[PDB]
Amino acid sequence: DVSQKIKDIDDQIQQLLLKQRHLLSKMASSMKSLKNCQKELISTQILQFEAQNMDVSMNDVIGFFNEREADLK
Amino acid sequence: DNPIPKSVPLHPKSGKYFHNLHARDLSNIYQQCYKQIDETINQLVDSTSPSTIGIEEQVADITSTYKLLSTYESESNSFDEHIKDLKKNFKQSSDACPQIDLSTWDKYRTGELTAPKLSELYLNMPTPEPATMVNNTDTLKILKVLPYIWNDPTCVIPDLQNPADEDDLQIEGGKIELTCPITCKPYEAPLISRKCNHVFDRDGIQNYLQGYTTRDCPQAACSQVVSMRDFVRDPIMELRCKIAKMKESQEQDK
Amino acid sequence: KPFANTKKTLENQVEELTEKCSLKTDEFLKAKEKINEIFEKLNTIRDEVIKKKNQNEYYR
Ligand SMILES: [Zn+2]
Repeated sequence: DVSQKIKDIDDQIQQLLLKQRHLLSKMASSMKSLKNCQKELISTQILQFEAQNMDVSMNDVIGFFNEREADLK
Repeated sequence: DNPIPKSVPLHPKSGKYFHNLHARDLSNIYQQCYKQIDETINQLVDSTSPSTIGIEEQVADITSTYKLLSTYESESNSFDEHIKDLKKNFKQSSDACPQIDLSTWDKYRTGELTAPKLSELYLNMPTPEPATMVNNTDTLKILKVLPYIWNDPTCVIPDLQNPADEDDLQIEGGKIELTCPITCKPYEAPLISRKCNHVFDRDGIQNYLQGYTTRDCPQAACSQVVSMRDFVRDPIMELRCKIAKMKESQEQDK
Repeated sequence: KPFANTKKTLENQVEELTEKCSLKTDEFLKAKEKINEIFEKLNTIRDEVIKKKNQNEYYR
């Protein structure tokens, strides 16, 4: 009857081989979601860089503006 | 009206922020995805229950995600290329613009002077697909062939330099030998040549080229001058022998 | 001066974008972690196969 254990364990192997194929599908899906986060991160960062670059520029000009006044008098 | 300009050039203090802009590297993750893929065909081949079905389904599923992942990767590689170019173009365009000052600031606001706007240049990138080459990845050939060699480890596979090409293979007649032409014994460490598609067992050419710099290819002394470096490991041939050995093994105990 | 108000609105937007980048970073690192959990589940399953195998190798 020991001829049966070789079949159940041989089937379990098959169920596990299937599960691998399913998880491999999830993995690819997961990758796609990762690429989206990566894309969204770089986008938000470029906006931040712009706004922040405009900010330090504003600081400069304001600094110069206040000079034409504090010296004008 | 228009209190703030449409754009201003790259400020010296923003140099480091601009420099650090890049899309997050995924090379390491893609690598593991492919490795995970590989390890799956191995266990598949090595643990699939007795044939008479081939494995055409399993292979179809795996190749489906493999190509998906590969489609994703190409987009990622393309993404970096575009980011880098767009940035290089921005920096050069930004560097020709006058710095911001009491006079300059009004000009950038009014439009007299115009600086490049990275956010817009970013949104308006090429965006084509695939834009790359149908790389002949070693792991793609195994998938293409696998179903055919499973049901017949000797079936003569004809020329394939562009796998993934949904089309059936021109399976010739007869059958190839799972035995090294320089040992006349079944393989155990198949090696394929790069400049010619001849496969010899490792100890075959290992001793054939042993003591020599560049001897002509053993097979009918095939013109191709060869060396050990020209011999890669043959996954396809190893698959064949692997399968044959499993068939012989399954013929005795089933 | 004539800037005070706009500049204020500008400083805040930069503050908001900064928190946004921080969020997208954690969101991105989170996704990275999700896929690593899948590499992990794939790896363990393979170990099971290797073991169920060795069992039959022994014939039981
Ligand atoms: Zn040759």
